[PDB]
Amino acid sequence: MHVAQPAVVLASSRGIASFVCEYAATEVRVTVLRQQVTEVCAATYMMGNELTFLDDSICTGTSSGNQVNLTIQGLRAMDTGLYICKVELMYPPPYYLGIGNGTQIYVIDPE
Amino acid sequence: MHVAQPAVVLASSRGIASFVCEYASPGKATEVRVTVLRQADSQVTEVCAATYMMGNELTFLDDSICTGTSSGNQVNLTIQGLRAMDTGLYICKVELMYPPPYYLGIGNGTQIYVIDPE
Amino acid sequence: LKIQAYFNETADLPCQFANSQNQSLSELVVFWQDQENLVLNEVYLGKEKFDSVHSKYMGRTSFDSDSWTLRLHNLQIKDKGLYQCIIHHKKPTGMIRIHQMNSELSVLA
Amino acid sequence: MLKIQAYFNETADLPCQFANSQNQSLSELVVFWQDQENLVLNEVYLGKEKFDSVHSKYMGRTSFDSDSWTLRLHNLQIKDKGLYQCIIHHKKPTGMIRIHQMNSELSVLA
Repeated sequence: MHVAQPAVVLASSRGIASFVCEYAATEVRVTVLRQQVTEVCAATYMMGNELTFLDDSICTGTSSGNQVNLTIQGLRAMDTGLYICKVELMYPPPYYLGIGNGTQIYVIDPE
Repeated sequence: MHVAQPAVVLASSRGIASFVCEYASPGKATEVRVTVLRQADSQVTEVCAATYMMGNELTFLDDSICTGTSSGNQVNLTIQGLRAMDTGLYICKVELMYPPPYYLGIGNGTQIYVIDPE
Repeated sequence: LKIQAYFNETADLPCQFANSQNQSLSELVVFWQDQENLVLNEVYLGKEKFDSVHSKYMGRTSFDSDSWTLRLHNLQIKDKGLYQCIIHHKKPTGMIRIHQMNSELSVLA
Repeated sequence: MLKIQAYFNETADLPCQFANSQNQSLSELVVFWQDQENLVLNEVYLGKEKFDSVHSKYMGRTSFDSDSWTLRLHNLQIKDKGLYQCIIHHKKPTGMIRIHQMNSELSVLA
C-alpha cells in the first residue's frame, strides 16, 4: 500500500493540529502513532463516515475515499513530534498494512 | 568557516524566536560581524546585523529586531516581534573581519516556525 | 511454516491460531490470502461469505473450525506459494487484527 | 428424484432445492443436512454455523453457499455413495417448525 500525509503542519494557538492522511476497500482503520513510538489514538470507520475514537480521546476525524482528515486536540509544547499515521485495510479481505513517514506537528508554544 | 545553527526553532506566542549560531573562532583578538538573513520563496533579504568583539553583548545599532550576546564559537541571537508570515529559513551568516585574514562562513539556516499569532 | 502436498492432492494451510481469550467465529472474521493478496476462503461473523473470493480458489477449499486450519483441494501447479492466515476481532469499537500467520506451499508434481 | 454423481476424491454438490417463497434470512431459519444414517454434515443456525452436532466424517470437508443453498462435500469417499436430505426449520418464538425437506442421491464414480 502507500500512506502519505502532509509534509509538515503547525497546530493553532489553541492546540488544534489537523493533517490529511491518505492511503491507496471499505472498512479502514487509522492508528495514529508518535515518534520512542506510542499510540495516540485509533478508530475503525466505514467508507465515508465520521470517525469515532472512543469518546474521551483527543482526535476527531472525517473521511471520504483515499484520505481521512484527522484533528488532534488539546496539544501543548511537549506534544510536538513526528505523528505517524498508520492505515490498515480491514474487512473485506485481502488485508493491507500501509504506514506513513509521519507528519511533524510543531506545537512547542502554548499561549 | 563552518557556521551551524539549531535545526529548527519556534518563536513564542509573542513573536520572540532565539537561535544559537556558532562558528569556528579566531586565535587572536578579533572583530566578527553577524548578519541574520531570511529566504521566502527565494527572495533573500537582510533582517539585521552587528559587529562585536570576542565576548560581549551585540549592539544592534540597526535598532532592528535583533538582540544577541556572544562568547566563543557562538552568539545567541534573538529576533523579536515575529508573526505568522515571518516564518522562514533565517540564514545566519558569519564574517570574520579585521584583523586579517578574512573568512566568510554561512549556515544552512535555522527554520523558525512562527505562523501562529495569539 | 512450510507444508508439502502433491499435485492434484489436497493441502492443509494451518492458521496456527490458538484461541486464548476463547472466542467464537462470530465475534471474529477469518480469511486467507496468498502472495498476491487474492482471497481463498472467508468466514464472516460465523458464516462463510464468498463475495470477495478469487476465482482460482472458489470451490476448492474448506474450513475446519476445529483446528482453525483450512484444507485447499485439488492442488495445481500454480498454488505452489506463500499463504497467510488472518483473524480480526470485530468489537463494537471496530475490527482489530488479532492474529496473522504465514505458511509456504510446495506442490510436489 | 434427483441423484448426483461425483468421482472419488472429487467434490459433490448436495443441493437443498429449497426455493424461498416467504423470503427469509438464514437468521430466522435453521438449516442442516443429513445422510442415510441420520448423521450430520453441516449446520447453519440462525445465520451462523454451528458444529456442535457434526459428525467427524463430514467435519472439515463441506461448505455452505448461501447463494444456491447447496452444500459442497469435499474429498469424496467410497462410503459417501449414499442418500442425503436437506432440512430447514423456521425458528419461531412459538418454536421451531419444519418448512422444507429435500432428498438427493449420491453416486461416487471410482
